[PDB]
Amino acid sequence: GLPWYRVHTVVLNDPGRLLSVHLMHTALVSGWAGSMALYELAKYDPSDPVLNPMWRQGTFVMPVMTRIGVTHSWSGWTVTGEPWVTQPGILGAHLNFFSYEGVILMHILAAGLFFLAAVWHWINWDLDIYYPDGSSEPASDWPKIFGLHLLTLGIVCFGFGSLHLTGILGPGMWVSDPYGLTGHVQGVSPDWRPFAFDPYNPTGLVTHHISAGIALIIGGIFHTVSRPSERLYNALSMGNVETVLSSSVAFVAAAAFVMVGTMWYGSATTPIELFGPTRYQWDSGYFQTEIQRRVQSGQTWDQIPEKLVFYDYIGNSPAKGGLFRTGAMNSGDGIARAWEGHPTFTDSEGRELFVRRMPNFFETFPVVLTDKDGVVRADIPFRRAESRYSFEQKGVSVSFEGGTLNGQTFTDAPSVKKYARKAQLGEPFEFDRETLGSDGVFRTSTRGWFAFSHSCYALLFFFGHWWHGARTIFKDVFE
Amino acid sequence: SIRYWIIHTITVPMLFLAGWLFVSTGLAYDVFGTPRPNEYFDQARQGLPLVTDRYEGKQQIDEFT
Amino acid sequence: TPNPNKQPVELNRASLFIGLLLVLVLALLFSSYFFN
Amino acid sequence: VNDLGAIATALFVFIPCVFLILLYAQTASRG
Amino acid sequence: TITPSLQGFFYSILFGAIVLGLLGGGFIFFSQKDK
Amino acid sequence: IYTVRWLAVHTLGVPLVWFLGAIASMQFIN
Amino acid sequence: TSVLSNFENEWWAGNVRMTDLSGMLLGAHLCHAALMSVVPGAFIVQEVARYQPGVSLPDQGMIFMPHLAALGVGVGAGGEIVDTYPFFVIGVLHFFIAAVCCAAGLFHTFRGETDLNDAPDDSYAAAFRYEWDDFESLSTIVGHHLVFISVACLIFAVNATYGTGMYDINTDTVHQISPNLNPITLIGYLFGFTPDGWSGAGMAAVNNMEDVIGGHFLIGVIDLLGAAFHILYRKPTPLFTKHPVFSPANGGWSNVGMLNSELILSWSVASVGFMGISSSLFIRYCDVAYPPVFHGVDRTGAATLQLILGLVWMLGGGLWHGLRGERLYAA
Amino acid sequence: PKQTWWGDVLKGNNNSEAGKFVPGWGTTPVMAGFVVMITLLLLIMLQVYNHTIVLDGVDAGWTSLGGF
Amino acid sequence: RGWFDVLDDWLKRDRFVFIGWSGILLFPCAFLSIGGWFTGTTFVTSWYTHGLASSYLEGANFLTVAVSTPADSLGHSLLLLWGPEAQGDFTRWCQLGGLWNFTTLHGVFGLIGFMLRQFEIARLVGVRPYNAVAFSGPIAVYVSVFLMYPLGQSSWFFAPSWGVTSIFRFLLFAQGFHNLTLNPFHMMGVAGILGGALLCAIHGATVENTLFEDETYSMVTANRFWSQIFGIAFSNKRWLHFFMLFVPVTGLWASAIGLVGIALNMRAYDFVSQEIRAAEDPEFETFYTKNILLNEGLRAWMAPQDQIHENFIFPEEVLPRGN
Ligand code: CL7
Ligand SMILES: CCCCCCCCCCCCCCCC(=O)OC[C@H](COP(=O)(O)OC[C@@H](O)CO)OC(=O)CCCCCCCCCCCCCCC
Ligand SMILES: CC1=C(/C=C/C(C)=C/C=C/C(C)=C/C=C/C=C(C)/C=C/C=C(C)/C=C/C2=C[C@H](C)[C@H](O)CC2(C)C)C(C)(C)C[C@@H](O)C1
Ligand SMILES: CC1=CCCC(C)(C)[C@H]1/C=C/C(C)=C/C=C/C(C)=C/C=C/C=C(C)/C=C/C=C(C)/C=C/C1=C(C)CCCC1(C)C
Ligand SMILES: CC1=CCCC(C)(C)[C@H]1/C=C/C(C)=C/C=C/C(C)=C/C=C/C=C(C)/C=C/C=C(C)/C=C\C1=C(C)CCCC1(C)C
Repeated sequence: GLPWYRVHTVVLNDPGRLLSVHLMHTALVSGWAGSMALYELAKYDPSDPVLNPMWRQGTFVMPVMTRIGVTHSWSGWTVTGEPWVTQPGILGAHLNFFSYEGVILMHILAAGLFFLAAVWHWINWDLDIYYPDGSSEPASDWPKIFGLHLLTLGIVCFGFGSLHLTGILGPGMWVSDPYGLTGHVQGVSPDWRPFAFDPYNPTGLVTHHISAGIALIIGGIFHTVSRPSERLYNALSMGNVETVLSSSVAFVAAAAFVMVGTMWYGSATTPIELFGPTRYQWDSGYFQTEIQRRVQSGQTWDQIPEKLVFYDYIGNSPAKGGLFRTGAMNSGDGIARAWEGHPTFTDSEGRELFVRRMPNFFETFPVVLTDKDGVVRADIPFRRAESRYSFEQKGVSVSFEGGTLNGQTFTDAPSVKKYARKAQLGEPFEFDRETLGSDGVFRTSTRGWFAFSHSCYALLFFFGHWWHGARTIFKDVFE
Repeated sequence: SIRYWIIHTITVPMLFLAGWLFVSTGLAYDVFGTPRPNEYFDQARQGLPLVTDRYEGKQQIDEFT
Repeated sequence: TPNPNKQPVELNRASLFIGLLLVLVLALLFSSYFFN
Repeated sequence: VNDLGAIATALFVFIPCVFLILLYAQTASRG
Repeated sequence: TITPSLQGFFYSILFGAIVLGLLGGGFIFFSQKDK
Repeated sequence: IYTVRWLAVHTLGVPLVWFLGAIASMQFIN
Repeated sequence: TSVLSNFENEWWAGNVRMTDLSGMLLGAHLCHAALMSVVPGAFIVQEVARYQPGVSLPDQGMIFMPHLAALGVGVGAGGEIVDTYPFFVIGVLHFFIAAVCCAAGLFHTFRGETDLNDAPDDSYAAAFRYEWDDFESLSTIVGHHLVFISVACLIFAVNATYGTGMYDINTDTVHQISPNLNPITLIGYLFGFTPDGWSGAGMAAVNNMEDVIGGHFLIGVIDLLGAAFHILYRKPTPLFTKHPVFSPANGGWSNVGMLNSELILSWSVASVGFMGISSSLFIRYCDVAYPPVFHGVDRTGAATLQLILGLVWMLGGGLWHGLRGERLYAA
Repeated sequence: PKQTWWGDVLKGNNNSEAGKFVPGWGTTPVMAGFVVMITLLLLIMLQVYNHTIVLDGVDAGWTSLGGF
Repeated sequence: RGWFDVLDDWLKRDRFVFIGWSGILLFPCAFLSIGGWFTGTTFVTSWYTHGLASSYLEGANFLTVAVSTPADSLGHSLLLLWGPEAQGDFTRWCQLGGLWNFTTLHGVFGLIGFMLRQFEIARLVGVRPYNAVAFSGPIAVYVSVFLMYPLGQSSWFFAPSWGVTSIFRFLLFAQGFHNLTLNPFHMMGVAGILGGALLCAIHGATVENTLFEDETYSMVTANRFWSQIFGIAFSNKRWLHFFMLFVPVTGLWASAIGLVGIALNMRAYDFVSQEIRAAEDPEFETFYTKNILLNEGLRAWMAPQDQIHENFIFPEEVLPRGN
């Protein structure tokens, strides 16, 4: 019999059963989509959209749903911070139906339907269509089938770009401010000026899916008509489906790599309101720069919008997690409840010094309060050591602007040390671990999980591409 | 055999000397920006010339130069 | 109408032992992290 | 430790094992 | 409007075209020579 | 006489010899 | 079909099938002109639709309005667009021209006779018989087309001088500018001999409308004379015949002066690419003809676009078709 | 070999021209150009994403979200 | 016979070496990568990016020359010779570290060309291209270490600088900051490599010691010997050699997945229960905890000088010690 790693070749020569297993795989994928979304809904906390967004909560598919329109729930709550109003009133206002549960229901229904179709095609494996006019051997023409599929996908891409994304006949897409404060699902208008190639401006996406959509339609039509060339036909062995497998696997690996690049570096497709902040916004001091400029712009400290300060916590970085630290981030440092306010430190002489923030790399950092001029003023010496620049020997008070500890001044050395460590961890915050038994060690957001999993997938699928290209080119030998 | 010996004798030492003089005449330091042994620091310029900006790196080195 | 393309699946004893060794060794290696 | 750690380890041990044993048994029954 | 970086990219296309052309020309010309 | 092998041999040897001379020169630098 | 390279009858090359079919070729050119004339009118109407009065043209991203405003259309003193209707009129008239051209192209592709060599023996249409070998036939074509281009250039100049003039950059408004007709001064620009000294960009360092309008008068007169020359003579001369050409048709220079369809196409394509490069220089430097009140100051992008097009036509198309024609001179 | 209705509809697309190719190179030259074209396009995008190329007025960063 | 067939036959013609189509990608790229490394070690210094003397002109040794990585401020800029950084100035291109990018990118394309070359050669001879599939492992390692890792980090500055002592610095840096030795995928990689060496050694010895007194060796004697000495033995030759192929490649792929994981700081840095239990009482001490302490020390003592761009200033008081 066949070796355990070749069992599925029994559908290589059978177009009907090959289609059947593809349909079964599609049924599985749609069923997983539905079930995963259902689970995420069943473990969600809509109360807090600010200090407990979906990315803090270990959601995986909810941000992908929310990216292109789905925001509310039949139970009422929206993710944008307002109970959903049934603004729908008419046909073309299915928006009240396509909430999270509507999408789940449709996906489960598709799973069932595809499973039934797969069973049917498995049983009726010998339909006449698979066979040519006068030869018992089933034989399909892959180039024209590719043309048909490409034309279908081009139509759907053009429709997605022009109707759904523009908001003409669809919800539009998620857009936001440069600091993840206001998040709308609004339509976008396409522009062919060069700034549509900016990856962070959403106007490109529409402009892409329109133009590229048309490009596929033409590309479909050509392949639906044009025949291959003897040269290419013999070189690539277009009569053998294995070549299609090889090329598709390579394409999918490339797609995975590009997606990982966008997810890790951020783009208009991945907004920080949904997937959380990147690891470079912490490195470049993006939010700290913005806040410091805003306060410096005359606004008082308590008037700083709490999302903008939550983004400045280092526990939000996707580069502070672990491979086997499982679960949502709130299983880690715990769930946030309140921002203690911006702290400032002073020494005996009254000089204003600052704590150096821990970079992404270090799992632990040495707490060092330094003069703004670059001279170290005080510190916390190693676990038990005798010092000359120390916390107590020099004495340090801390005063908090805004937040829960407003106007307060802790000069108790343990308190100053605790808040020094908090300050080197970004912004001090009120974290609860009693609810979840959180472990205090961080975890990565949704963005990190995406990047890791699909970088691994792309790396493996490249080897798959090489193996299947080898078995295509060397077909006469591999038998 | 014999013929190529003339060419290689005429040429190879010339190339060797070409490299030799390229180093000895100090041309390499200019070509590659490699500091002269006295150029690492001035008599007190013991600070390190590290680039801090991506966009204007060459000009910043020109300042460090 | 029967499908010609049906073929059985074979796995001899030696292959079973190799597979079980692979599985058990991987489980032993990764359990210390799964328990975290 | 993780309450699911033991479950994950058990399922990892078991599923490939039962798969392999099933393949070997339905091989050996056949001549 | 053209920026220095874009002009550099255009010069890159020029140089890359030249390199590829010289390589391909050498290969095809030498192949044609000793037919 | 410009065989591909001639090209290869020269493309290797020329810079090789130049760099050997340069390194020798560096060895006599104080 | 009058070619045997390797792939004459391939659908993606199918235009070569009209190499000798005079009627179909005429129809194809007319339809193409219909495209070329549809675009300007359509985009002018689209531009005028979104035009805003307060903001200036360079900040609105209009790529056809500036060229119209440069001619005093709908602008007043100070170089601000006052009325937008004449732009709309220009767009509509281009629509009319495009419709007429498309009607002609449809006629000649389907109703008209495919090959004018099959015309009914002096039926007003045998007078239009041409052959890609006989020189005399194509000479009258070149002459008449020169007539049309010359009349266009003269009309432009006459409008500028007498009727409603153009938007003169220095005088700051639309004026009937008095032309400069110092022929040595004008033809000096062709070698860079501008009055302020030699300049790198020939013909592009003009600093006054008078120079350009005088140059247009000169060009119109020259082209009219050349039109008379070609219409009235039609005979090969020792300039075309017996001139040196280097080609592998006969390895090394030869004085044959060969003639062929691909060769004529190649010379035309090279000419177009050259005009593209010249216009590139013009829009890069000459801001008399491109008042930055309209086209903006920074104009490197448009000049680069022109440069790329000129290189594609002059080098790519010109070389490809010239080589094919020289190889086809092995008949 | 059931002669279904849908099979009648789709058999022409399935295998009417199965195994047919035009001799020689055919459209392969034209394909070449297309590939090169996209090889520029993608390349440009990469550099634009990489900040190697800086298009005028196109700040490839989070600041470009201004306007939403 | 068009120009293309002439070119193809010319490429496939027998010479001292085989060029093939792959050669057009392999030979220029490989040669440029090697030349870039040699130039970077011989003449270009890293005095401006890392503040080091990593060239022969500086007076370095063969074990201390290195084509050091670009500066940290450049992020992941491709550092083209004509880019916004170099702007066509060769000297600034060298000082900024562009030779690292030159060498690494041309190395990537050389490796791709080599894999294609093995595909082509196996196609000509007419045998299964298991060699290309075997070589797929080294490409995975290379792409994971020199491209994916610095791309997941802040800059190219964190990539392995082409050298010997620079690579040693990379190993120690990885242990200090990612605790790589505790990563299970690196453990599978180590097992794969050591098992590959073991297989090579014992296979060679067995074939030498079961030689017939004239394939060419007593498979029966070898099988019985290993069965009665070790317990298990290969009774199939094809399985034996496919296993020899399979083990080291699998080790390399597992290590590749481990390296891509740590590129995102998705590292197995600690065991939570051990950290908790150590927090509860200070007497509890195990080897893992002391490894953690060593990591703290290496981080603290290496960061001020390794990542010089960050201007880290840690006094003597904050530096961990065994008091
Ligand atoms: C791992 C590298 C790789 C990739 C990614 C890959 N293949 Mg193969 N591959 C095939 C399809 C295929 C598809 C449709 C596909 C992309 O969608 C891929 N492949 C991709 C079949 C045509 C053919 C036989 C298939 C075949 O026989 O499959 C039998 C496999 C069985 C019983 C279980 C294997 C155990 C896995 C641990 C499953 C774990 C669950 C799963 C991971 C959940 C995640 C889903 C998703 C995210 C991955 C084939 C082969 C084969 C191999 C080998 C070595 C591979 N591959 C390798 C790859 C055959 O010998 C063999 C071959 O051709 O020898 C003749
Ligand atoms: C979605 C649900 C998924 C559920 C899980 C599915 C699991 C599928 C099965 C996975 C395991 C398969 C094992 C097959 C095991 C098996 O039968 O192997 C032997 C088999 C023999 O191939 P043949 O073609 O000669 O014969 C095939 C038949 O014997 C069996 O089909 O070869 C391979 O499988 C090649 C790969 C070997 C891989 C193992 C090599 C290393 C072994 C030692 C490693 C561990 C010790 C390390 C010590 C440090
Ligand atoms: C025939 C021949 C060949 C070809 C030779 C070539 C390339 C010949 C080139 C012929 C050219 C380029 C002729 C073009 C001449 C251009 C002229 C005469 C332009 C005149 C423009 C004038 C007078 C306009 C001037 C103004 C007018 C304008 C409106 C602006 O206000 C500026 C201002 C005022 C300067 C070969 C290659 C086949 C072989 C050769 O040996 C001989
Ligand atoms: C071998 C060994 C072991 C036993 C003892 C023994 C002493 C014999 C020892 C040998 C030691 C010795 C002396 C080895 C000498 C080695 C050397 C330096 C070999 C070097 C050859 C130099 C080469 C290729 C350089 C090629 C340079 C190239 C392309 C330049 C590429 C370029 C770059 C880098 C920048 C852009 C411009 C350009 C031109 C594209
Ligand atoms: C049948 C019927 C007909 C008429 C309509 C009707 C709706 C009634 C219909 C019913 C439909 C229903 C209820 C369909 C349900 C479908 C479902 C739940 C399908 C299953 C989805 C689950 C999937 C894929 C499994 C994923 C598991 C994987 C990857 C294996 C291992 C995993 C991987 C490799 C990643 C890490 C995690 C883990 C677990 C190690």
